[PDB]
Amino acid sequence: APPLPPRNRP
Amino acid sequence: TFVALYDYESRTEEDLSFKKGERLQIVNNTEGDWWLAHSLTTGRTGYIPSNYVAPS
Repeated sequence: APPLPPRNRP
Repeated sequence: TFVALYDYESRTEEDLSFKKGERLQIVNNTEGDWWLAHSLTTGRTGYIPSNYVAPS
């Protein structure tokens, strides 16, 4: 499975 | 409207867990690479990693 993206920033 | 390509287990209280083949609608994809989605399959809502789904 692909690596997860960084969490969203504000 | 999108289809899951992989299973995804929630890693935060805000995430949506889903199975490969689930169909999802995007509620909001304006905040980054995690999209707020609603499962058309299960009725649940939460954030998903956008690289785990494909358009349908």
